[PDB]
Amino acid sequence: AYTNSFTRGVYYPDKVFRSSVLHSTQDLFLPFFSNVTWFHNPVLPFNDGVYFASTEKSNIIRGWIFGTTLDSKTQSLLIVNNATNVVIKVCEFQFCNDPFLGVNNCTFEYVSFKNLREFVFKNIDGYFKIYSKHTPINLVRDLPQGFSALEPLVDLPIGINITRFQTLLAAYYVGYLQPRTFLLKYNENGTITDAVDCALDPLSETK
Amino acid sequence: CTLKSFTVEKGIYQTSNFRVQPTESIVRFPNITNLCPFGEVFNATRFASVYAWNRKRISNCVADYSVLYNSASFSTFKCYGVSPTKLNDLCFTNVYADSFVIRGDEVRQIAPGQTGKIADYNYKLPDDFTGCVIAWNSNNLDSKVGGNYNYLYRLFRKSNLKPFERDISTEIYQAGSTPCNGVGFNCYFPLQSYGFQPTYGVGYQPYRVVVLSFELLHAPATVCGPKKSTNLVKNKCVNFNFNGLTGTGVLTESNKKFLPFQQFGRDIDDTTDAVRDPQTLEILDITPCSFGGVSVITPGTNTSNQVAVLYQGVNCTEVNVFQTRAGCLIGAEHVNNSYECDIPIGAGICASYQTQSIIAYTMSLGAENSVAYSNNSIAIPINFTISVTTEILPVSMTKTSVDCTMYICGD
Amino acid sequence: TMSLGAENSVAYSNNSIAIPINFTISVTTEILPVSMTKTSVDCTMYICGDSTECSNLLLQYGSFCTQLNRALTGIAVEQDKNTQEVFAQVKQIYKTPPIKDFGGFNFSQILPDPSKSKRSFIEDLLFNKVTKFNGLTVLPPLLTDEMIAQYTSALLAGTITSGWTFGAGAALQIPFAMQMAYRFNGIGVTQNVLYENQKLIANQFNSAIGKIQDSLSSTASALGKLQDVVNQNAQALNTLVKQLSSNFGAISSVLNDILARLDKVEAEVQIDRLITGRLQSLQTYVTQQLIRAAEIRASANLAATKMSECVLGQSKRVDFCGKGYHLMSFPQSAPHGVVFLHVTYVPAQEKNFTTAPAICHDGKAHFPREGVFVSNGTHWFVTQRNFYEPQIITTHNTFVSGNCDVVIGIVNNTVYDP
Amino acid sequence: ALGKLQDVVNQNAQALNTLVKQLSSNFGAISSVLNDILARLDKVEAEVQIDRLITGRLQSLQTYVTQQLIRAAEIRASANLAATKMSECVLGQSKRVDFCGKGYHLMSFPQSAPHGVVFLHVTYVPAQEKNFTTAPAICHDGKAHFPR
Amino acid sequence: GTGVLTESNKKFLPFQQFGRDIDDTTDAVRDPQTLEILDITPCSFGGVSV
Amino acid sequence: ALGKLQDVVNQNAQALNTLVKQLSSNFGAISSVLNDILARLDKVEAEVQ
Ligand SMILES: *[C@@H]1O[C@H](CO)[C@@H](O)[C@H](O)[C@H]1NC(C)=O
Ligand SMILES: *[C@@H]1O[C@H](CO)[C@@H](O)[C@H](O)[C@H]1NC(C)=O
Ligand SMILES: *[C@@H]1O[C@H](CO)[C@@H](O)[C@H](O)[C@H]1NC(C)=O
Ligand SMILES: *[C@@H]1O[C@H](CO)[C@@H](O)[C@H](O)[C@H]1NC(C)=O
Ligand SMILES: *[C@@H]1O[C@H](CO)[C@@H](O)[C@H](O)[C@H]1NC(C)=O
Ligand SMILES: *[C@@H]1O[C@H](CO)[C@@H](O)[C@H](O)[C@H]1NC(C)=O
Ligand SMILES: *[C@@H]1O[C@H](CO)[C@@H](O)[C@H](O)[C@H]1NC(C)=O
Ligand SMILES: *[C@@H]1O[C@H](CO)[C@@H](O)[C@H](O)[C@H]1NC(C)=O
Ligand SMILES: *[C@@H]1O[C@H](CO)[C@@H](O)[C@H](O)[C@H]1NC(C)=O
Ligand SMILES: *[C@@H]1O[C@H](CO)[C@@H](O)[C@H](O)[C@H]1NC(C)=O
Ligand SMILES: *[C@@H]1O[C@H](CO)[C@@H](O)[C@H](O)[C@H]1NC(C)=O
Ligand SMILES: *[C@@H]1O[C@H](CO)[C@@H](O)[C@H](O)[C@H]1NC(C)=O
Ligand SMILES: *[C@@H]1O[C@H](CO)[C@@H](O)[C@H](O)[C@H]1NC(C)=O
Ligand SMILES: *[C@@H]1O[C@H](CO)[C@@H](O)[C@H](O)[C@H]1NC(C)=O
Repeated sequence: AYTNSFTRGVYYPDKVFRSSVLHSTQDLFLPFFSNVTWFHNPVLPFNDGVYFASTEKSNIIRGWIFGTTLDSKTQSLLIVNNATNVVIKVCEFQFCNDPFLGVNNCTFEYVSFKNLREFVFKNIDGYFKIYSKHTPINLVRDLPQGFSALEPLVDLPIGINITRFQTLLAAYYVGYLQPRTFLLKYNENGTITDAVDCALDPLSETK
Repeated sequence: CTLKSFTVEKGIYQTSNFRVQPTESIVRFPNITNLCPFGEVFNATRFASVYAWNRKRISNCVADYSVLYNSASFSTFKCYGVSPTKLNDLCFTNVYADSFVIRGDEVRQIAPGQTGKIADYNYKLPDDFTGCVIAWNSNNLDSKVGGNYNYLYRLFRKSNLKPFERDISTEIYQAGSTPCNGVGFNCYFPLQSYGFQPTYGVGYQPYRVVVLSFELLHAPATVCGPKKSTNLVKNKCVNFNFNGLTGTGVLTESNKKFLPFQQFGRDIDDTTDAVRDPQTLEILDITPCSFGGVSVITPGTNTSNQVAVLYQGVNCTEVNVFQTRAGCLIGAEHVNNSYECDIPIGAGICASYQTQSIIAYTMSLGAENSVAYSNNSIAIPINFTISVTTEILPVSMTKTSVDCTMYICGD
Repeated sequence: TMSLGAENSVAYSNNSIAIPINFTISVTTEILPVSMTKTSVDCTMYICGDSTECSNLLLQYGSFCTQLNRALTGIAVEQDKNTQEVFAQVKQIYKTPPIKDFGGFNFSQILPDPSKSKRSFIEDLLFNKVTKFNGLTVLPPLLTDEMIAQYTSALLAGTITSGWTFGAGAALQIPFAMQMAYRFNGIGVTQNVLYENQKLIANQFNSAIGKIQDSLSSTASALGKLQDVVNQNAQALNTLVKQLSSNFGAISSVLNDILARLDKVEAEVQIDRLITGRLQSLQTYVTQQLIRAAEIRASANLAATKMSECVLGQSKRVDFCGKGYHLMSFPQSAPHGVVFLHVTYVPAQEKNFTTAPAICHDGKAHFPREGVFVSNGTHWFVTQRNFYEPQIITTHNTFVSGNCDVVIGIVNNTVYDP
Repeated sequence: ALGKLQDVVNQNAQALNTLVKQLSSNFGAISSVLNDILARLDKVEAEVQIDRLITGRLQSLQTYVTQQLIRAAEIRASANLAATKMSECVLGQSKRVDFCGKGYHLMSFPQSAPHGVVFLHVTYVPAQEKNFTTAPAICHDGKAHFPR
Repeated sequence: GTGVLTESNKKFLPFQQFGRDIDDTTDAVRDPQTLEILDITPCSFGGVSV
Repeated sequence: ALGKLQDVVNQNAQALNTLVKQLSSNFGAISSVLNDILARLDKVEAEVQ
């Protein structure tokens, strides 16, 4: 199954405050009106980066696995979130698609339908970034036509090679970032309020 | 001095830029106190083979680079995009220390934008490299009796390495139609060794290499030089340095609504408008100290040596004294009368030399008149005056021409 | 494919003339830019700013920063000259009487409102529709908008109370209806055509000023000629300031980062790439501002000529002071320019008549002294050519020249001898 | 009195004095004097020093020519205005307000000046006005009369 | 250099070896073997028109 | 008679011919041909030329 992303997946592109200005930026962004996949499970490719979103009510989704092999020979990144802690760990893990049946030469460790949770995963320069947003919505969870920007959670210097990922278990959406130029509307009190995807159509290229 | 003459005609002349100078100087570095683990690299037991170079990430420490660059031990200490003398004043988001051994002739290949066997098959630096390459002779350590074969390089590959690409693969290379087959004629095992012997000639002797790669982003620092922080000063004009962001301006308390991840702010022209203090959750607005043009208002020097001074756009609280909308005007007397404009100051103000001193006044547009209009009154001339008025028009310039070859190259 | 206009076969023949039965007073609007914003750039503060290291390198290039600052100063001082050439033409600040007995013509929308700057109602419509640390400075104009409004007020009060006379010497008063009768007489329409139609002519003028007020309140798109002078200067400055962020091949575009990272022998090599590129960036801007200032000077010289010839006079130059035969025009100020409200006579309801070059009386050819011979079916009359008023043919309305035999198209008719 | 003609002389002098002074600038070479560089250095290094002088002197001369092209168009506008004044004002009698001096124009006379022309504009200016009552028309035997 | 050389009446003080003018030009010189002051002038030049 | 119109046509042709002929100039580089510089020289030297 598939869905229209509308204008979802915009994020704050740098750690710089701006107000009452239009900023034009090139980065890995989810293209406007892009064709996102929908799911109940499987391992998926990661490409240049992932936009991910889910139905925040039943709280069944708890984390992710990222890597190449997902089972030995080389490291994989594991993320798990529960009521007391977010935990992030990097190891030569040998689990199947359910490390929570338990839970390996570890090299890094770190600790910290009514609602829509949105995430961006990106692996470039200073390696793995996470951005997110959590907001209330009307009961049809079909990626609403409004606008909001994802804010950085963490920025991890881990140096890992990622080509595939999988969810740890509700329904969820997946889309892929692309090298794209955006014009961002920072309105007042630091806040991004609108954007133009400059390559979407000739009118956006004119704007 | 501005006009390059001893005589000045009546007028208003631009002569200088006025500036407030900084009354104090500031350094503002993060709360960190432990020395960076450089000794874990420069005094390591051994480094890897150059095809398999070893990277350490350095963070969350003070880096006294003088401990490195003062030492006579280093047979090479080159920097790119920075000067080694200057590193103790800088701050970096991360530092990556890369380590390996190569022969003394090949150290030339460890530089930005090179081509060659080591540069393109073993360790490639980027074109816009910022960092330092540090190397020293290691024939006392890495060379051994009968030769040391623990040190290797890749001699053959399908394609050249990208900057900081790493490739430890042992797979057979193919130089012709011959399939690799785990072996042959025009097919090769791609890895080779120096075999370092303590009797080798100095170009074939081993050199240890450490490359330090520095990154400075739109981000916090985590490695800083040992330069001590000092007390913050506000509302004065100050010279400052926050995490290596050197500048000058008035620092104010400010109410910019920074989100928790934002480390500094920018104006509509990308100038840095505000910063977060690296020792407090305090947001400081950076405003430039007072500056602007200075214009001197003068009658002719044939008439008087008095002058008045206009500080353009400047406010008289922050430089007789009079606030025009053109700027603060000093040495000209304000007058409640109005006259024809003599020297034009701007926004309706003019100045003149009168009963004597320089005066400044609102200009008068002409004599006020009411025409005696009525629905049945005319007025008719009883007489006339034949008037002759001179009009002067320029028609031509001097017909200059220049031999551009003789102007430029002088025969 | 664009349309050039509707086709019109004109009904020409060797003996047909069309003459207008009636007229419309037309009030056309013309907008002209006169001056720019007086922006000036310090070449050393733009190229370097704070840095002594960059400043000492910039001295090796010699006169260029004095030559650029001299050129921008010449452009800035000329904007005050352009504004003096247009508005400061009146010798004395004339004022209207407190009693508005102008023969039924109503100037309330174009004279000052003293309750307010003391601008007119239309000058406030015109002022509403139009809308620091990099070495850039903006200087104020010499005349404030309140001083420009005092000049347009004096020019307008002189025009209404004294006709063209205030442009030729002292203002001599004349009743406004008698001034309008001489502006009619100046376009070849006889004076009685005003006095016999004075309430219609006054109502057509008052109505046409109401259409200007409504049009200027309705849309900003008319003032695009002034707004483009703001937009061209803004795009030039936005480009000049953006060019500070360019590397030009230096390690950074931030001069303080070069000075914080490198020692003199390396820093001076990187800084000279910024000096070279920033100097070329400023030389390009001053060159295009010198060429743009010459276009505004030409438009200020045109506006100064339109004020002398259209406002202080009555132009006979076709289409100089609006379409139709020019009666008079009125100046209204606008930000960076001037607006002329051109009052013109437009003939409105043509009728066809048979016509002849001359008539035969007692074997002699009579020609019309002023006007045209026209025939109303069976009868012959003489008329002024710009408004139908059929006079009887008489020995006073006509002059003789020789026999009937020479003229092509002459007609036999009686001449009355009073 | 002739400040317009003297201003055109002064601008051409300031432009040439600036062009000449720019021969004394280094532009980043080891000397501003082209004969020093060739008396001190061999071709391989002298070509580096000389190309800095070529680059700065060519930019100095392109700036002068561009400003003389812009200044000549301002003189051509004044010469086309002076040519129009001689036709309409000297060879005729102008009816254009302010074109040929203040007052109603009678005639004007040309006199030559260095790089310019002077027009002596002769005009009728009215004087000594007196009021009088006025009327648009007069009633005779019921007929309304207007002045010719 | 290249130029015409002539006598001059330039009043060089005892410490002055050469004179200058604003084109970066040496305008005059003291001869080192016989301390007279020489004017330097460009050899005659101009455009050619056909 | 029509020399004013032909002069305007000739000036625009001469300015374009001059603009295009300036592609053959070296400006101090080893060659005026952009591919030839990249064939002769390695990255850091070629980019200065
Ligand atoms: C693209 O979007 C349309 C409309 O939602 C959908 O039918 C189609 O299957 C999508 N195709 C792919 C390859 O995602
Ligand atoms: C899960 O919850 C337990 C509660 O005791 C806590 O110890 C742990 O840190 C949490 N996170 C993970 C990934 O186990
Ligand atoms: C990451 O791992 C995959 C495994 O198939 C490999 O193809 C790829 O070359 C690796 N990434 C990089 C940047 O080399
Ligand atoms: C931020 O700006 C928006 C503008 O709509 C306003 O609603 C909000 O109250 C502002 N926040 C603060 C802290 O003033
Ligand atoms: C920084 O260190 C000082 C003591 O040197 C301490 O009082 C202050 O709370 C620290 N601030 C932060 C943000 O760590
Ligand atoms: C000048 O500065 C003072 C102090 O801030 C202020 O009261 C005054 O209004 C200012 N005047 C102008 C014209 O800037
Ligand atoms: C007109 O003026 C002249 C001087 O210009 C004078 O001699 C003459 O008497 C005046 N005539 C009248 C009627 O005022
Ligand atoms: C002339 O036009 C006016 C309106 O402009 C109209 O009221 C009047 O009746 C017309 N007169 C004739 C003779 O057509
Ligand atoms: C003049 O016109 C205005 C606007 O229509 C009107 O309010 C005013 O009463 C008129 N004045 C006279 C004297 O008719
Ligand atoms: C004048 O005559 C022509 C030809 O008869 C006719 O087409 C036109 O409509 C007439 N115009 C008027 C105003 O009567
Ligand atoms: C004008 O012509 C009509 C016929 O078209 C005629 O009835 C009328 O009498 C003529 N006018 C005069 C004043 O005779
Ligand atoms: C005009 O009158 C003359 C003399 O009576 C006569 O010869 C001629 O034929 C007449 N022409 C017309 C058109 O009536
Ligand atoms: C005309 O009348 C007015 C008002 O009575 C008066 O001011 C003026 O002096 C009179 N004389 C002249 C020559 O204007
Ligand atoms: C040589 O040079 C000196 C310079 O002072 C001069 O006095 C002398 O006459 C010259 N000739 C000889 C033969 O010394």
